[PDB]
Amino acid sequence: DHRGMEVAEPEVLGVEFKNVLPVLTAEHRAMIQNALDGSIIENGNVATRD
Amino acid sequence: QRPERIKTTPYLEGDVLSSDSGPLLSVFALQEIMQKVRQVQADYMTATREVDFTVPDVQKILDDIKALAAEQVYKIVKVPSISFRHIVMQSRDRVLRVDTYYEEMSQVGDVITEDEPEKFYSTIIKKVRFIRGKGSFILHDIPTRDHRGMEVAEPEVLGVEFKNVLPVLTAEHRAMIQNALDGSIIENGNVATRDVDVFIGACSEPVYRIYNRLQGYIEAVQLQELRNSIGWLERLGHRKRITYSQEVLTDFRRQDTIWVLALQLPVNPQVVWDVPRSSIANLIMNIATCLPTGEYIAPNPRISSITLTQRITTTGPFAILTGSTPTAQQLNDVRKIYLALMFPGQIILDLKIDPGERMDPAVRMVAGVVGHLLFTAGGRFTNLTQNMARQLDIALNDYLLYMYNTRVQVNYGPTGEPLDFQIGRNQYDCNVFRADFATGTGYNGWATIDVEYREPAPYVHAQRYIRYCGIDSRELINPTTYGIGMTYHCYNEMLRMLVAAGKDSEAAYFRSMLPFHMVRFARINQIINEDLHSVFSLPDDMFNALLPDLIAGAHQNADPVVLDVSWISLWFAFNRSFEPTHRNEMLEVAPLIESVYASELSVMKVDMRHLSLMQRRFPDVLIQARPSHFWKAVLNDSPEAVKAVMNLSHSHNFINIRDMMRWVMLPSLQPSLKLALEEEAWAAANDFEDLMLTDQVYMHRDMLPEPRLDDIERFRQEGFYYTNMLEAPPEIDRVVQYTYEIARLQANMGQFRAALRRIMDDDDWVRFGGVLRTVRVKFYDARPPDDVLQGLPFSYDTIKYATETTIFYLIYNVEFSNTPDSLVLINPTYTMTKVFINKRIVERVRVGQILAVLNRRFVAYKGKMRIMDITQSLKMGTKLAAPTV
Repeated sequence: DHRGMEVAEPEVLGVEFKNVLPVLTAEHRAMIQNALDGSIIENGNVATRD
Repeated sequence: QRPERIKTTPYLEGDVLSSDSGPLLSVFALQEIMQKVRQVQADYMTATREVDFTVPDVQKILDDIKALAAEQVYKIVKVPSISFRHIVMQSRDRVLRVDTYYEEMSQVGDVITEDEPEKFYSTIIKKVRFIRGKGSFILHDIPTRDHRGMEVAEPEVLGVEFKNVLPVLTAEHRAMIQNALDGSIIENGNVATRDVDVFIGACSEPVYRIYNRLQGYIEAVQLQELRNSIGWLERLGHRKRITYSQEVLTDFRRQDTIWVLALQLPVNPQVVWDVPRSSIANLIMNIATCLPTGEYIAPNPRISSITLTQRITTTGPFAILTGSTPTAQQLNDVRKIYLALMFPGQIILDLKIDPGERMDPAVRMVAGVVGHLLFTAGGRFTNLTQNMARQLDIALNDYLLYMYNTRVQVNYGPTGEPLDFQIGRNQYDCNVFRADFATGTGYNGWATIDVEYREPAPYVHAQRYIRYCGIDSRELINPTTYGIGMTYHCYNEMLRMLVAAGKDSEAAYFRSMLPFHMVRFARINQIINEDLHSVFSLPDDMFNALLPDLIAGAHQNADPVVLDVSWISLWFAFNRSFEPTHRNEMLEVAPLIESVYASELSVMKVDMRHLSLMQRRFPDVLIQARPSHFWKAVLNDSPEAVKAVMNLSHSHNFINIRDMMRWVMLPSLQPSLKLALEEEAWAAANDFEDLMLTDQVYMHRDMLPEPRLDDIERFRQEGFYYTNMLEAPPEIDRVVQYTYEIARLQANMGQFRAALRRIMDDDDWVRFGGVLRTVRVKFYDARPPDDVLQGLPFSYDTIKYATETTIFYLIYNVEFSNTPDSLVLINPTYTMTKVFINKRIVERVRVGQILAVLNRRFVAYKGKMRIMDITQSLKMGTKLAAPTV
């Protein structure tokens, strides 16, 4: 959760980039850290389910 | 003892076969639902979270709910809490008074952090219950004394502790404190027969608000609010037909006793029926507290057999089915049927297809005829699923066509549905016995009005009166027709087509059982709408839509529990009656259970309705706040017996975030003493300085005061002290406003420590607001440690923004052997963190205004007054002398 909306974890994305995060600089570390709070989970519907 | 339980003719007298009870079927119904999900989850490849379906002890829960009605939210003391302490300094004309409530409030909850929102939610809920627990007393039998003819109050019951400032006074000051101490007189104390002692005390403000509301509850809730509760219980005993005593209740209050009543008897049933996914938990509670203890009864053995001389005897048609016995499994399925008839729409049935059994084919064919005149698939409710209505027609379709006598003619129709022909000589149309759930054509309720409405019920939400097969329960004491003409419509058409189908010997067996069969349904109608009438029954706006949602196949929040019976259990359920003998053991303590459990839910809902607004008021501390976090924070500080009622059907694992939020928004409450006291704790906790946790924490570089002392006695009388407690916030200029998001972005790039240095070198301020901080108060006499001096509002681990922040009070201690320029150093000591609170916690007050704090008014019952409790006397079976007009 983040500010009252569900956000998917970075493991459920199809990208593995844990080997990239140690080498990033300061202006680039917060860029990916802010970008992971934009993967908002929508509560859709299929055949009156959730 | 009942006129409907008088047998004169020997027709309704058979053998006692079995017996059920209240708490036997309730554990059995819970065992059978959870055995269905553990069967099919272990037969197919499922994928879900591992949850165990254990059956609890339903009897042990009700003995804990009834034990909850014996507690006391209030308490009785003689002396109130102290609420004000003093600290004597090196001076002898000025001291400083410390409010002990704001000292104690700091050490209640955990340290508030910005990472864990579940601990913050539990922090507020422990500080709120601390206010209710500290401000609920009655002040029975306070001590007094006499002075100048007056009766002044004792210095013990005053909320001031000042016994340490006595020896540091002069002779001109001990008289003024003593004369002001003897001014706290008792109002009109010289008259006798008062029954109350009233004076002027002193206490903190949030503790005083709870004291006035608890006294204000005893101000009004008295005999008339007791007379309404027992007056309502007569309208429930009049419907359930209990037996009263000869003894009555007079409304004579003794002059010495004071009654305290914490519960109200008309329970608002919308509180109970709003718990999310509790449509199975309320059924089990309904059986475990209202179902009578009965015993089945077989029909008379002379019904199916007539003996003429000695060997000339008449043979019954179903002789092999009468000479059978139920096994261990096929007797539980009889209890599954009679649990689906007493609760009409709530429990429906199915077929239980298994290949382990091996029966005659004639058992199935006779179980379609019995099922078509025992159950009900009418237009108002149903006892069976839309599948078993189909499988009970192919059973009847194979019965009418399998003719073992000479064949009667049969004209099939154009379609291919079952029960579509015109059997017999007179050509009875057999199409009407196919099921049709909009009119109910094959089963009971065909031409019968089976649910009616009468005079208004005691419980306001369940007004209906169930009438199986058109038999009002008054027909057993004041009948309508003769012995022969006891007939309803669905049974009457089954007999006039079994004659047409050539089976005129099987029509004779069902015609002679018809006065027995209707008397069974007169007993069931006496148990449904007269004994099973509680809060846990289904309200009308849920019951009237149970059928057309099953047809349309929509999502419903009261899905019927689907049990499953065998094939031969249709026949064994035909030959029983369930004649009740004793009523339930806790039928008389039933309204007190349902008024405690529905009242603690009102404490749970209000405690969530205030915590749910905590995110929008401070969105920087509750960043990771999911609305299940404050669900756990109220359920942990809740009575353990109430939580066991909500989770009988294991509903605490299948509940999502748009269901536990909709229950919070639903308006329904039950007023009690705890709810009327918890609400005034929350109304006095919206300031958030009564919780001692703030957000306006400034930061300013400042020097410790190093005063030059020239006269030891003159400097001692000043009472010099330093503190970082700001008496007023700074100006609107000369301050910068950092937030949480700005101070964390600058700390990632390393530009934050170079930004605080420029503002501190400019001799300005900086506010770290936005987040909340737990604050403590400390007192020191020597030099404090450097972690208290140089404590910053932020810290590292890439920053920690909600660091715990203390307030200190440095009291300077000197002596005669000090140099006049002793404690002047070469490099100063810098203190940074300053906190504004807008609450007069510690103020330096002189001796002349010590007793200027008594401004609250207390009353006190005398020693001859008594405090009894009458909430345990809300039992059902008691009559009062002058009833309610």
